[PDB]
Amino acid sequence: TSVKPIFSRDMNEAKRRVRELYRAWYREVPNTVHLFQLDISVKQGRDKVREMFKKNAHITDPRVVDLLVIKGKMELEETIKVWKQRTHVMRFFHETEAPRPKDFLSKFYVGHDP
Amino acid sequence: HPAAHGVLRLVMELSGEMVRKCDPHIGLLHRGTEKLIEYKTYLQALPYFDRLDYVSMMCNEQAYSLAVEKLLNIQPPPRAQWIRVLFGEITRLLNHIMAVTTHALDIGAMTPFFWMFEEREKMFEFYERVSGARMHAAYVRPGGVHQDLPLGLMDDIYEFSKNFSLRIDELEEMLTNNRIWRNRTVDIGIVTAEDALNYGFSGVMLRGSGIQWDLRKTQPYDVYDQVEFDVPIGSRGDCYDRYLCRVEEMRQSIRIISQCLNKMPPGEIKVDDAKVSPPKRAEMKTSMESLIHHFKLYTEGYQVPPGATYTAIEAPKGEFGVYLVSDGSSRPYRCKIKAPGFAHLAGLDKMSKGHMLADVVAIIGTQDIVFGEVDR
Amino acid sequence: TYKYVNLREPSMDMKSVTDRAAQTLLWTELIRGLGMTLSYLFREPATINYPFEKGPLSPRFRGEHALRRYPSGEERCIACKLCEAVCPAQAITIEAEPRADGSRRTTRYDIDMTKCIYCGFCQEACPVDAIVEGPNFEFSTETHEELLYNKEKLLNNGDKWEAEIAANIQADYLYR
Amino acid sequence: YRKVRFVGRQKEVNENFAIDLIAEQPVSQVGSRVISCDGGGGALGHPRVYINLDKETKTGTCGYCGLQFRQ
Amino acid sequence: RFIQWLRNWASGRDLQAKLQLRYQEISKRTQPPPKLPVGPSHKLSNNYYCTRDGRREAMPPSIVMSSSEKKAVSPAPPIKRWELSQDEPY
Amino acid sequence: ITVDEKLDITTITGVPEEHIKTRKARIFVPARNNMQSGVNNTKKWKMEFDTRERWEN
Amino acid sequence: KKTTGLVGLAVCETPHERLKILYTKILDVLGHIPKNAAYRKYTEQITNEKLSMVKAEPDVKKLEERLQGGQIEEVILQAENELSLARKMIQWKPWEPLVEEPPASQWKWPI
Amino acid sequence: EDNKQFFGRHRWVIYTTEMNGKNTFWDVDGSMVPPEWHRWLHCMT
Amino acid sequence: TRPTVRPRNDVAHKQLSAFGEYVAEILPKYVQQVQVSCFNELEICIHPDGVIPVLTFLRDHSNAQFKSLADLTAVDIPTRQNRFEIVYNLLSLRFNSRIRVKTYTDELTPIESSVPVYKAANWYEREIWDMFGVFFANHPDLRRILTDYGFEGHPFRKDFPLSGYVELRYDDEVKRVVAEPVELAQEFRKFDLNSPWEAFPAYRQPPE
Ligand code: SF4
Ligand code: SF4
Repeated sequence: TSVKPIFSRDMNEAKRRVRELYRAWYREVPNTVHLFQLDISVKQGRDKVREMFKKNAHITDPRVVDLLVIKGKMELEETIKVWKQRTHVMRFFHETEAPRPKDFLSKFYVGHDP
Repeated sequence: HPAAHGVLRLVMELSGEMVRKCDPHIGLLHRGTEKLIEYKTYLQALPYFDRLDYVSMMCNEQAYSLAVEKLLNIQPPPRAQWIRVLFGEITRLLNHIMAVTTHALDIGAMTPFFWMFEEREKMFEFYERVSGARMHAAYVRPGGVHQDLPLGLMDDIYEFSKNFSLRIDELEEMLTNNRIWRNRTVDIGIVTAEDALNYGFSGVMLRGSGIQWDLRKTQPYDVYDQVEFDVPIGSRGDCYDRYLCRVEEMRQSIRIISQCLNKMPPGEIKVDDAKVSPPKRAEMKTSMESLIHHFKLYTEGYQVPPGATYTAIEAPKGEFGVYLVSDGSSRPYRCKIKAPGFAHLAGLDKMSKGHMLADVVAIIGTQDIVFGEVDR
Repeated sequence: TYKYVNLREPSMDMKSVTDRAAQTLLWTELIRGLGMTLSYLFREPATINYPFEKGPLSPRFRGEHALRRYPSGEERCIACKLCEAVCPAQAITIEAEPRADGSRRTTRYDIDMTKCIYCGFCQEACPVDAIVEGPNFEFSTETHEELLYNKEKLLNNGDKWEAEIAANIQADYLYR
Repeated sequence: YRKVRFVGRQKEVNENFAIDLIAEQPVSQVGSRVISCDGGGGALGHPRVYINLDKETKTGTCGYCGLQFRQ
Repeated sequence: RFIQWLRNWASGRDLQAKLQLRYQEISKRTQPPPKLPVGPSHKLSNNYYCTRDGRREAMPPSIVMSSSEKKAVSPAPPIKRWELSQDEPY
Repeated sequence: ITVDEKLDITTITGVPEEHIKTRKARIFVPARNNMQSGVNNTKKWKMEFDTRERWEN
Repeated sequence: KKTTGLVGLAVCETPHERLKILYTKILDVLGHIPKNAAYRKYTEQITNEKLSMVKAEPDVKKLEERLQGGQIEEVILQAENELSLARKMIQWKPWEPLVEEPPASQWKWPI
Repeated sequence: EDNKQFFGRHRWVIYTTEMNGKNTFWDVDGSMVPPEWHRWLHCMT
Repeated sequence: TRPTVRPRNDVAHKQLSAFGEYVAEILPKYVQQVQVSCFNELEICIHPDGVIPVLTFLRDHSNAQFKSLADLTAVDIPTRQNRFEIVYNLLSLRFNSRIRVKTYTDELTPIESSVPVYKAANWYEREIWDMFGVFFANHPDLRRILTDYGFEGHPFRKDFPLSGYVELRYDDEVKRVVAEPVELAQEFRKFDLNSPWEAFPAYRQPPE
């Protein structure tokens, strides 16, 4: 498709990029974990980062892989600074929300027709 | 406390004293408007224009009701408009009673507030007697004024106006040449440039700065043409010459309210053609044709032809837009509102670099930034 | 047209410049107003002494709701489902179902009193002229379980004063 | 099951009922063919609607009005 | 008296325009029944819809679009300046 | 100018959540409510999704 | 005059030859563009007719009318920049024919 | 009611004791006025 | 017709035919359509290439000033196959007129910032990145305005169900204010207002 790409060209400089800002996240999880005075096992903070970057795996295209970045490149602005107050962060790890069954026969006794 | 009846959070990196940096975060009041006005009809969705700002009430809706009558090719009848000057130019006595005071409550004084709001009350009756409610009152419509005003008000407007130029002389001896105030504001936050235009600012922080233009006499509204007034102007671009417009702009209004009580001709109020106005309660209640245009007019709306407009007015603190697409049928399509607060606060970061921190509290007050409006 | 404000020049002569050096250094201004324009306290205060005295209003005022009934009562509402359909906020909720004789009336009628934005759009769409915004600011109870209204809260709240209401409309109905 | 909410709260309900309060009316008569039903006083009440009473004995009270009406 | 002109020793003098209007010189009530007239082509035997026509007006007129001694025509004449508007313009 | 022709079937991902693959939309011409004869409610091909449970509160 | 009027400017100084530099400066540079696109046929045509009024009458005051700018000192800044486009105008190439008509049904409003 | 020598503080009221199942005096709210005076005390007419 | 019908004025409609005739004359590399709104306003349909270019011509000239940028906005239309839209809106202080500049786009195709031309598109471009998702390159800054820090949906486009996907509520089980999926107390009734018969003959869509 003819439209100018954003940053990358095909898939390599692109997949050099996603490798890159990983470390900015990987090098800085914990400085926050003492800064907000939020308490968690610092390794959790390194599981989620690696839990997300493995999530969107099937992407076939440039200008998508550049699009996601422009989001991801942002967040390091807010989080590495303090523009969030504890409660824009911890929302990643959902503490309160009761589990979903996701199995079959556990559904059939609770809830209609999902 | 210095929120000016609003909730902003601004962040500055100051250099040891001087600010030299500011980058505010708006978006605390967003509420999700223009996504919700594609989903409502034309007469049903009116108030969400009245609730936009808190201070000017009938001056909003004067800027919507004029952006619809266009697409309909219809004008109000003569006694319509000459209301919309009397209320339209009476709420310029509101935002200029507020922005001289609840600005100068930050400068720390007490009385110029507790001294005035004795009076800003005597006005709020006149919203209640005319139609219903304390502040937000939905009165103007696409067809000119809703319903006529009682027997009265013209001995309560006259009786009240001839008392008023004194009150505005208790905000003068108490302010202008009082030194501790003159020194809190002169040569403070001066934007004299042709950036003060390049940003596209609206009225005051224009007209008080030199460059000379106003949308009341360069464009007509609704008979605004037939009354005479002079647009005060400032010398140097600082704040204390954006204050001095807002006194000599409260002493112009009492000319028009005094000039507009003499002329109001008898006549109907609603637009006559009745497809866009409902009928009375004598007519819808006997003849036949007066339901099918009162009972299809309270479910779907008018039918307002397709095609896009724009429009503008002079609202007490600056312009007000409506960019109203319409798709050719009853519910609208984008209704995009612009009010200042995307200019007058686009230009803080610029304006203030090189003065202290205890100025930046008293810079804001002169733009008259009032939020929930930046729902723009 | 125009005007020019703050465009002036000092005179620069020794008859003047004393008058501006008898000002800075002797404070001949700045005691002019706030030595005086402040006092000027000798005016009668303006206060509406509240628990007893009360302030003005007008016959077109808006407020707590009601449902009238004619002389011997019909529950004037016919459930034509309008005051429901012009409502911007969508407070109103109506469920009709044919009453025993065969004249239609309501069953559930609920004005939420939090959502209602006080238009004056539900006073002005009712053709049989039932539902009417009362002029009493009686309100403020302590539980949000409450302000939601049912039908049979309204009627009383609108038969508690009909000497208030039935004498306003006959001032106001000649205009609209 | 549901009934435990108004316990001690005294349960506002409507002392009068209009389910039928109508039948106590002295059902009128005219001596003519068709009539004008505008009720409750001029310009407060249902829109004017004309009904025909010719049956034998019945009437018709228009259904806005409810008030038992006939010849 | 001794407190009457000591209110008049400052701010000039007023004694006519006074903040509280509380005393007389107001409007009383709505005594009269009014009658609001309906003028604007409200009558019969002539007024005919399709001459009064508020709506039903055409689509935006096009101009040359895809598929000469010009004076450099400006959208309109330029603005002439304003007066200085004798009031006390300085 | 960087024209750089290529072909990749356009798709977009991540903005909604699980409602990408769960549902089936539908594209249909509205049928004209038959209680009236007005033929102008036709003429635009809309789309509308599957309906899931509404319960009672 | 001592007041520049519209504030942000300052009066310096020379009238009647300060323009004549720039129009002449416009006319020469402007010619380097190919002669087909009307841009020269217009961008120049306003300048010559403009310059005819310049030469010559006093005071600067009566140079104001018939040449509609703002005040003279501003008319320079009117004539200042009209260059700064021209000497770009060769960078990107307007005169060339049209490129990429939209996909043949796009601007049709009632959907 | 005063002599018509004031505006807005000219019309006033007095509460006394135990209207309807009520605490005695020093409890005074202002929803007590009979639903007639809303056509008088409020200066609506 | 006169009494209730808005009286028209012709003069304004003759010139804005001319002055807009020839800005399809001198920049044909870009402008692909132009027309005159029956109310005397102009709409210039421009390819997405010229944005910085065309304005810059509109930025300065002696025949068209257009210094004052008033309103940038957007519209998002499905079944236009290139979703969104821009509309610039510019006032020329000397000549008293409004001329609007329409430029289409998609989500993926970038558009180039107008920021060096006017410094008042600084905010109006930060916003749109939040709402619709259009991505403006080479912008001195790109961030999040008007919206919270959590909205990953870009609301005002036509796929966001009005109530967003997460209501908020505070619970004391710990000490935060946390976010649970949206559960309403009333359906948000959907009424249906669109009446038949096609009351407008002039706009009559093609016969087909
Ligand atoms: S009052 Fe008018 S609107 Fe409200 S229900 Fe009875 S009839 Fe329908
Ligand atoms: S009062 Fe205002 S809000 Fe409540 S229903 Fe009537 S109109 Fe809708």
